Amino acid sequence: LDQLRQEAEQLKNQIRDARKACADATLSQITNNIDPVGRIQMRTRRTLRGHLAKIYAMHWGTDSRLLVSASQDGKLIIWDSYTTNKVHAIPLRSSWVMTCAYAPSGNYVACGGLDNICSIYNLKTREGNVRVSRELAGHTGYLSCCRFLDDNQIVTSSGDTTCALWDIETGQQTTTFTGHTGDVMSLSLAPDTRLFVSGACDASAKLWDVREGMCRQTFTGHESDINAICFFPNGNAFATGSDDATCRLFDLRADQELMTYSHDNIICGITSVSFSKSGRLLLAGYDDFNCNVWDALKADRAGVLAGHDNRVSCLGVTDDGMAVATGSWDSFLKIWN
Amino acid sequence: SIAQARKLVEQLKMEANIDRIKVSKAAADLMAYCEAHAKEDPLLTPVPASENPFRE
Amino acid sequence: TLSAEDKAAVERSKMIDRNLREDGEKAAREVKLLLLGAGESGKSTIVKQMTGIVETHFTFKDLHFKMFDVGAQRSERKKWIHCFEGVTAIIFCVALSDYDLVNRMHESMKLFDSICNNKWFTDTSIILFLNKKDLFEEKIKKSPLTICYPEYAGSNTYEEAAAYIQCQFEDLNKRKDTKEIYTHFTCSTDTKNVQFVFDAVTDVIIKNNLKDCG
Amino acid sequence: NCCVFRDDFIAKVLPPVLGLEFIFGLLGNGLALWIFCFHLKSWKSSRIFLFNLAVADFLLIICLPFVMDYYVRRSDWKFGDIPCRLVLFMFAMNRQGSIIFLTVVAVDRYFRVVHPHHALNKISNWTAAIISCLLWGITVGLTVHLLKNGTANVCISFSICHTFRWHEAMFLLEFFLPLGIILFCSARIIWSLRQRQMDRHAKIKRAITFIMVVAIVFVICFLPSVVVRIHIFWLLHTSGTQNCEVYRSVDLAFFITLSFTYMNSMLDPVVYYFSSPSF
Amino acid sequence: DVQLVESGGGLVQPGGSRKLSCSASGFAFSSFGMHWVRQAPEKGLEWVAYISSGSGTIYYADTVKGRFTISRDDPKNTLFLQMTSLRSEDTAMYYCVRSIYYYGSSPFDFWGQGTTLTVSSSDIVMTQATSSVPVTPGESVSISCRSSKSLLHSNGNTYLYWFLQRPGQSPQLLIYRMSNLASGVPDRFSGSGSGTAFTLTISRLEAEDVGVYYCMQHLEYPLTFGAGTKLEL
Ligand SMILES: CC(C)n1nnc2cc(C(=O)O)ccc21
Repeated sequence: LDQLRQEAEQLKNQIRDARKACADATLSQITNNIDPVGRIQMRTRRTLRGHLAKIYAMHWGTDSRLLVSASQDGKLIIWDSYTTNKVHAIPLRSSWVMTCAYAPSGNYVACGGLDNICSIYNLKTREGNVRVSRELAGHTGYLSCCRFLDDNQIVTSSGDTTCALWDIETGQQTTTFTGHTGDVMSLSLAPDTRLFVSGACDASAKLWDVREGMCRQTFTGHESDINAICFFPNGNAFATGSDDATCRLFDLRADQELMTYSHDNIICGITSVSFSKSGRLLLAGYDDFNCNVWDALKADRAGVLAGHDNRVSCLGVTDDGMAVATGSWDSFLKIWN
Repeated sequence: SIAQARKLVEQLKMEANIDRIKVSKAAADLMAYCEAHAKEDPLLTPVPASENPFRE
Repeated sequence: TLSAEDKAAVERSKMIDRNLREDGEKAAREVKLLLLGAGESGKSTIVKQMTGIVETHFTFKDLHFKMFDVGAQRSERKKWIHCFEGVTAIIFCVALSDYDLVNRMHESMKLFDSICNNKWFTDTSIILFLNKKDLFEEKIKKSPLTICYPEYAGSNTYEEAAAYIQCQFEDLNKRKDTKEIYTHFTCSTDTKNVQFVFDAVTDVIIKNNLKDCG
Repeated sequence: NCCVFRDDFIAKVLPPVLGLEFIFGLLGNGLALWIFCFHLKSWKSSRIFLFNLAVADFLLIICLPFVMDYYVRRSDWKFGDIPCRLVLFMFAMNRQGSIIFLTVVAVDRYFRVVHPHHALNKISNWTAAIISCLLWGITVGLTVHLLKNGTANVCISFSICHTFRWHEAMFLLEFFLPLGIILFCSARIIWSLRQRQMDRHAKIKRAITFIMVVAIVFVICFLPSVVVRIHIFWLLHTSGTQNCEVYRSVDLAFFITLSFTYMNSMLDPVVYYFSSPSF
Repeated sequence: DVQLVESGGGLVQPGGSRKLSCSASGFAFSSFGMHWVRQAPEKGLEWVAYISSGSGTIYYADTVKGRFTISRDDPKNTLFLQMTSLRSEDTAMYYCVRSIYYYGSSPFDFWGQGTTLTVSSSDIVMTQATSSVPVTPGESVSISCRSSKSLLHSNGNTYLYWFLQRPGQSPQLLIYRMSNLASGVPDRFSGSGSGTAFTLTISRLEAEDVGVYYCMQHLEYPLTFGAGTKLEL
């Protein structure tokens, strides 16, 4: 009985020793000669209004012009970022929404949250109205994040400490990913789309495989819940935002942490993390009413996106890298540039 | 709990059997990618107001 | 300036804004009540007197109440509790008879300490509900309260404790300045529980109105 | 008719103190209007009405600098051919706006703390602006009607002449009705909030002192004008005119009362930082 | 299914009045703008009137300004056009067209069956020089419709639409915004061009594509249709 636990502990020690062996000059030693990105001043080009509650999620369409925002008001507004128009106002059934996702094709938006139901709304109906195409059920806990794969497969992360890949047409759990301990608070998909990483509240992140269906790698090094996660554009690294004010950028190939983006002036948690088009800049939705954008190669803070009157809950960067929407608990989106 | 322990041990073995590259090479690749694509980052280098869609 | 399509799109945006404003006004006219509990404590009884989130819409005295029974959640409370930052009250059912059962009142008191002192609810009143009065009286007659509260000294008869459990629930409120933990023994009461809820919610609404107004 | 007036030593000594009080009220009104710069975090119907009262104060607070025509001590006005014709309207506008907005805030408080679940307490901010503009229009209405330059001295004119026509009764009613509304609202607020429900909190106590202060300031500031006008009407009815020493003393008393009526401007910004989160 | 049926036709004496009504059926009428397009017994189409979503702003053609009245009844899901003082030239068969306007939408998506009416006895001038052109099946054809004003707005959109009408059939949309194919249309059709110069391109023209092809501006709201190019043989 205890022999299995002893073998597991020995394997964990061996893995830690192997990682230590692969360790070398840190990212600071490599990118020490690189010049700093310089001060980044960023103006609120647009300020979308219309929500009557706290925004909990946002996502940029593939066209980088349309974004869908979910708020505890119960509404799923689809904005037109260029002109601050509202294309649609979906009346979500359950007002407790905590995620949203814009399908790559632009024909679907997903919403979920405390209802434990992932609803797949439709946008290109012949009747000119948004009709719930399918309401996925099966998660025994609050839904945290959902992301479309191409158009029919959608992966979800819920509070039952499991991630699942669905089949929208069938409405059944095609593959279930298990192995986490705490609530899986956030999810992110690799650009290659055959891999994705999830950050659970047990202070650990895992590298899942959509195809075969098991945790390829396990990453640790945090000290609190991982409230957000995002892939590096090259699809070989990801960054996690913990509750201890520490964005950490890991690597898939080396299976190690590279930096710990921390500052003593920050003592508040993290809500969202997203890179830039090249990944040189890494944003972060700190809950102390502002978002701090840091250089992802020297860990130096390089600008502050202040201007929100409450906690910055959701943050996202466009596909072309022309803007960074930040949705705060104040009922206001805000597109920066 | 024996099945859970066996599953955890198998998962640990699977996650330890993977070959890991040197961290220096990964850092070099990251820096190279960032330098190569820094040209196409409007987020980093402020784009001219003519080409900025959010004029606003 | 704007082409025809752009003008019609702005028309659609104005219509969407009008619908959003109307629905927001309708929602604000309603009153939201989070309902916590220790589990089995008697939330069923009070919810009868009126997967995931189990809502309940009941109206009284031309006021639309919304009770969000959240006992079905099994995840960690710290992550989703901030969703209820805006509720005007927190009904908190507690099983009085459970003092000798298994020590469940210690768990209930721990939950009360977690909820009342939570950073998210520094200004939301707690409508404490003490029910199962008949069973509590029968048990108190059978056995004293020293099983769960050895520090108590008294005749160990009902109402001789002077709602001793109620006292221990009230003093658990650390921030007594910015909230009031209303208590009310929930017997059959001839449908007076809804009345107590109404007075408590009205008091909270008055406090909110005065706080907003200058 | 009028007999003009005399014995202006008091009107040359004390109204300077009135002007000093007006400058202090101007500072207070600037602090109250500073919400556009600092206290702009959130705007609600009560905040809208309080800012309206601040604007009504600031109108006279800036009209006092408009009283800068060099020498003015007792009866020596200059450069007022129309200037002071507008100044009189500005002063009447300030007084009427103060009265109307005091009544508005009192009624708003009554609705907020007596009928809590009422649609009026959740009026949209745009509706607040619309109703604010409506009240402003009513105030400019009355003011004009009541007012409708070179009379003897370049600027001296008021109701000293007794034209009867019972318009003085109209002005007295236009004062009493706000007083009745405010007294009724305050009494209902206190009685309901304290008797029916316990509400022993410090916040509740402070909100009680607000309405007490508002009622006291209103009565203390505006009752003397009402009583002196009533006395003037009674003297018009009894013995008529030409005993102008008596109405001269009455006019001196009315100037003294008017000193407090415009000291209401300096007393107004008390409410800000006496019952609202400020500083 | 979405279907638009309009009624209110029949012979009417000149100078009289007549009400024409459209009957919506299951396409969320209340959030759909509606147009009225007329077809002369031998000539091409011509815009008549328009009512926005929620009975908001409303426009008319110069030829029928004041004379005609258009109204909608959302609860009844029915669209009314009230005509007064019908003239001899007013004879035409009237089509009932829906259109929804938002980013990426497809205005003029569906066309009603049409109501035949007979009467007893700015303004960007689009042009279709080619009146007709025969073509054998399996070949590629190109129809050019030159405009008289720059249709490329500052937003980058080119507000040109292409409609194909089968013989004795209600016209249907083919391409909107000069490049975006309609939903359900075959991929053979393709539009291109530039400001003041457009040319629809169809490759491997199969059967059932013969008919009059119309081009349409949407910049200046007094819309104008093309003369219409017919495909034969
Ligand atoms: C400020 C200075 C010009 N001043 N002195 N007495 C005054 C009386 C009035 C008045 O009755 O409206 C206005 C201004 C007065």
